[PDB]
Amino acid sequence: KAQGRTVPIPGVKQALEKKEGLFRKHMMGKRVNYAARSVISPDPNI
Amino acid sequence: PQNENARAEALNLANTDSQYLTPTSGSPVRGLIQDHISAGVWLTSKDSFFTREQYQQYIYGCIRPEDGHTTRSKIVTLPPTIFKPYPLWTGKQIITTVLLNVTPPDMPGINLISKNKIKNEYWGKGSLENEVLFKDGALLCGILDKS
Amino acid sequence: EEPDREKIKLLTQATSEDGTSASFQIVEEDHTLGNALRYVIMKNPDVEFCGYSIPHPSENLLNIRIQTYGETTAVDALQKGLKDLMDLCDVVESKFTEKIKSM
Amino acid sequence: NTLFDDIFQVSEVDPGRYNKVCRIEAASTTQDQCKLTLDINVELFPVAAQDSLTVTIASSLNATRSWRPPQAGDRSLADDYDYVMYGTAYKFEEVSKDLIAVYYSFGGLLMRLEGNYRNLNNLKQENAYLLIRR
Repeated sequence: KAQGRTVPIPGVKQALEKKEGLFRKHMMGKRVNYAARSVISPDPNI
Repeated sequence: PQNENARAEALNLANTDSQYLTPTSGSPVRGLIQDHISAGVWLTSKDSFFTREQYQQYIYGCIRPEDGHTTRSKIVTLPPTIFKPYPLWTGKQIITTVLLNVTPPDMPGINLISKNKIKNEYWGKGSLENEVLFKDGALLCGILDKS
Repeated sequence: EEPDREKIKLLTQATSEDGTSASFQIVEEDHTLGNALRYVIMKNPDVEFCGYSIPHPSENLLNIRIQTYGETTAVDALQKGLKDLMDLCDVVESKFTEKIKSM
Repeated sequence: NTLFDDIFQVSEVDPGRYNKVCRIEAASTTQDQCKLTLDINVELFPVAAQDSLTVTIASSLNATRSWRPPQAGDRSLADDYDYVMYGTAYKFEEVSKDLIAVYYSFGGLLMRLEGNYRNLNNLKQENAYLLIRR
């Protein structure tokens, strides 16, 4: 909603809707503590 | 999860065992996939016989009372299907013994008349090996497939 | 002198009230001793049920279940099994030495 | 005590892609309407075509707690016969007037006896011993 300056600096509306948005990227979904990731391997003995 | 309420939920609601049937069609999404299916067709075959030493080994090999697999605190064993000349156990008897030690003693055995993927023609003349028969928790007829 | 307590362990969670049935857990052992020991224990006329089970390949454990009839505990059946396997090995070692000389 | 006893003539011995089991088709030498279909472990007790087998059904051997391996000085009904099997009766079928056919299972090894008079003695018991001679 601002005039073109000879990519502009994002406004507070842009901050809440950067990509998916603050609500989708940091409220509905979040990075968590006490969690791990690894490639799975098969095992019939467990 | 870092608290007991979250623990109870992951052990009683979202736990694997409570997800045997999918809510999409109410059909199973849990079962054995390849080696186990081929192993079962061979183990439950009429030709598969086992000595006392072999039979008891296969039982303890999969059922460990110390890991809480039993319901009787002592591994119960069926008598052999062949008494004379040599004492021999059938392959189907191992399946009967596994159920006899994992199902509650207070409840009676399972009664089911199911079918197989393998037609009777493959097992020779006059075989009923397609008809899966369970009478009082005892596999008396038919092999066990992916089915 | 100090005896090792971590090797053979009696799984009290599976032991019969008294005294015939018990499950034993041995560390740093597998099929090598396992199948040989259950074979010898099964030759005992008092042993009702016997088998061996390895919980998982990654963990260094060996489980051996001994269920006997009366007048003999599972501990005695295990002690007889070990005593007989030692004597069995002596027979193998004696016969091999004799055939080396016989050559 | 005994529930059934007869001498049968073997008409067929079919393996059917089995290396140790065979489906035996037999007929009674005494009764005309009597027929037999039985699976036996041919590896231990071999059966040939045109053979005389003394098939006998017993309730037990002359209260037991459990099966024990043989130990010196043990006497049994099995000592009189060659091949002995333990199994259960799972189905009772009636074929026309007076004729009745029973279905037995010795752990997958199935048996189908057809007769008429045995309706009283042969009952669906979770314990039935099958003993064969010659």
